[PDB]
Amino acid sequence: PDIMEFVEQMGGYFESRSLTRLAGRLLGWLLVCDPERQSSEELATALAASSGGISTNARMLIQFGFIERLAVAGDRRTYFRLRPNAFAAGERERIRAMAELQDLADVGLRALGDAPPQRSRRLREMRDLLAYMENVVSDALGRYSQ
Amino acid sequence: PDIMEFVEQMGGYFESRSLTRLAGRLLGWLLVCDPERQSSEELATALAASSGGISTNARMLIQFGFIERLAVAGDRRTYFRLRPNAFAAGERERIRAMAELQDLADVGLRALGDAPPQRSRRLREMRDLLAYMENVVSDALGRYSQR
Amino acid sequence: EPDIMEFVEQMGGYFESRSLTRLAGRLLGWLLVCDPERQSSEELATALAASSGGISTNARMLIQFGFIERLAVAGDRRTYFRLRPNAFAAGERERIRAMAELQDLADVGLRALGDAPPQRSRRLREMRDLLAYMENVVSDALGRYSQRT
Amino acid sequence: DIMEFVEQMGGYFESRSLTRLAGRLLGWLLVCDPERQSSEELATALAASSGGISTNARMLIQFGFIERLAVAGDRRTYFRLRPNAFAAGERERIRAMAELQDLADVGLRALGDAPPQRSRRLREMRDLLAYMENVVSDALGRYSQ
Ligand SMILES: CCCCCCCCCCCCCCCCCC(=O)OC(CO)CO
Ligand SMILES: CCCCCCCCCCCCCCCCCC(=O)OC(CO)CO
Repeated sequence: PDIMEFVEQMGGYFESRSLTRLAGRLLGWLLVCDPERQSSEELATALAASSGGISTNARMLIQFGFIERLAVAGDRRTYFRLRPNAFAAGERERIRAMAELQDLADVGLRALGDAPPQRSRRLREMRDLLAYMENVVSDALGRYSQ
Repeated sequence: PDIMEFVEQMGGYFESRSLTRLAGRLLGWLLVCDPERQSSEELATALAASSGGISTNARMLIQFGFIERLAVAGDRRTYFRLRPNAFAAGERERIRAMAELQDLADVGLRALGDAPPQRSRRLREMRDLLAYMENVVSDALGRYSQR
Repeated sequence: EPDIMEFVEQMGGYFESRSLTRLAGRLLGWLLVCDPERQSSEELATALAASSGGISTNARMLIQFGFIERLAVAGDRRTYFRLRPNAFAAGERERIRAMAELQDLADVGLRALGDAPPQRSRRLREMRDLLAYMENVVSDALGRYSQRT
Repeated sequence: DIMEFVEQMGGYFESRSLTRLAGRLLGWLLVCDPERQSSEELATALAASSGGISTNARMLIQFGFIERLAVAGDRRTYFRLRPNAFAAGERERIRAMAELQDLADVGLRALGDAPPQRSRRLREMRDLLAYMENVVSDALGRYSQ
């Protein structure tokens, strides 16, 4: 109903950014479903998706910091749940991603080591902005949790 | 050769994150190329890419805020170039993306309006964090641009 | 009392009067009042007496402006469009970007006039300064709006 | 490199679904010397047609950026960027928003019989436009001071 329209739009949000529709719909579903935890089979049914589709997109959302795998006592099935404060956890992963990109800027700067310094301006700006934003976000998340 | 390695690593960075390899390579190239502006054909031939591949991924990088389409005087070719302060521009786009997600959180909250408040906790957390971070990042970019 | 097609027509006129396409205005108007909110490409072409090409190109424009979104369903291979949540706020966010891009262009112009008398660059400086100020104003305002009004 | 900035302004316009010529014309009037330019001077500068200059100048006047003027002892039509042109452009945007908000009101009346949920989009539109009109008007007043 209105719920599946929300899930649909989460799919579009992802799709419009070159990410998978299914990952978006999965994130969406995990934001509104009841109970919060969902088995692999429940997700496949809910989303009209293959088990392979569920597995690969769940893996991606775990990588990005939004959801987690969990086990339920007495049950052998695989479960997933949106993490507590999931979008904060997402931002923590983005800090790590920014540091990774910083390291790549170094690679580029070394590669341009022989070239005029002006040519390296773009990479220096990238590295400097990333270093700045990592601190901004880390500090901000610290305060938020308080 | 060392430049090419950087470009490939940028491809890998994008690809590890469910984005296209070519978008990453294209961003990498626009970070290091000389001159900074590059024609569609220059990009395709530098990156071993089709025209369709260049067009699709250039458009994505424009969406993401990193590069711009460029018109060149007396020249009919399409050009692209890294935006000024490109990663700041990318962060501005992130603020906009966060605002879009916050709008969606509100849609979700309305959809759950008849359900117990507990069921909406996840969406409230999402909404609140996004609103907070949008403001934090906007303020920070303002302070930074004054450097 | 007005009806929906009078509104749609007037939205078309609003767009055309500003050198935008009439069909883009009518399409935006339709997506503001249609039920259901989501519409297929075919449904839009039918309702507006338009070609599939017209719907496609004008839908693309409204997406770029930030007002509408493309949707798709795995089982379905029709293209759907829908007005975005908080569409005009989203539109205003795109305007913030547009002003930033114009500010960057003003910088290009200022550099090109580097060897001219500074009086000649007054117009560009005014452009740059107004845009910087309005970007901040609008950004702050949309942040505050999201809280609610 | 002046023609480079001009060409780039043409691009900005064409990207937002306006004419390349209107963008080039605005660009030219931002950097030209003297600030005032005759119709023929504009056509020559931009390698443009007189009809193109006329049409696009009218649009830039409508948008608030430039003005048509007369020069004593001269028969020619002249144009010039307005003082604080982008503030003037913003003033015109406020007026455009008010017009658009009036249309939202038409839409709301047209849906008066329907369930109120169906009018949510139009209510959001109206609310945002009003809010922004107030914000921008306030901001422009403060800026001029
Ligand atoms: C090993 C580390 C793992 C970390 C977790 C994997 C990634 C988490 C999500 C990544 C999002 C993908 C962004 C793609 C564009 C890169 C832009 C960028 O990051 O910086 C710009 C952001 O706006 C600065 O301007
Ligand atoms: C008769 C009353 C006269 C008033 C003066 C008329 C002059 C109109 C100039 C301004 C409007 C330009 C056209 C835009 C129509 C869509 C709104 C917009 O541009 O797009 C969104 C894009 O993201 C921003 O919200």
